[PDB]
Amino acid sequence: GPKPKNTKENLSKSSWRQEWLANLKLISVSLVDEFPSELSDSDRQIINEKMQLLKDIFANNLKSAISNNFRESDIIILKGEIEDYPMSSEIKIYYNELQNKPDAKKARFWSFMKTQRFVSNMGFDIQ
Ligand SMILES: [Br-]
Ligand SMILES: [Cl-]
Repeated sequence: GPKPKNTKENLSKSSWRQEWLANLKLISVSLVDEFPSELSDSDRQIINEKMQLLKDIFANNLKSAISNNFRESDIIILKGEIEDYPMSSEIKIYYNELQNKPDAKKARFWSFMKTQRFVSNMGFDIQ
C-alpha cells in the first residue's frame, strides 16, 4: 500500500533522521543485562521484554550490530538511568573512565526509556 511520506518534515528533522539512519548501520549496540538496583521479579520481566524489543529494532530495522561486550559498543542501552547505577557497577566505572575523554567518538549510555523515545521518534510503534 502507499508508503507514509511526511511532506511537512522540515530540513532539521529530515537531516537528523537521515544522519541517524546512516550512522546506526555502522555501530555496535549493547543491551546490558545488569540492573542498577533490586527490583521485584515481575518488574524485571517487564524491563527485559522492553530490552528485547529494542534489540530486535536495532538489529533488524536499524541494522546495528548487537554485542554482549559493552566495552566494544558505541551505544550502551541500560536497564535504568546512569545515576541509578552504583559506583561498584562496571557500567558506572566505565562511564566514569569516559566522562572526561574529550573524544567525540566515545560511547553513549542511554536508559531504555530514553532509547524507547528515540526509536519512537525514528518512526517505530513502541509503547
Ligand atoms: Br554508589
Ligand atoms: Cl532525549
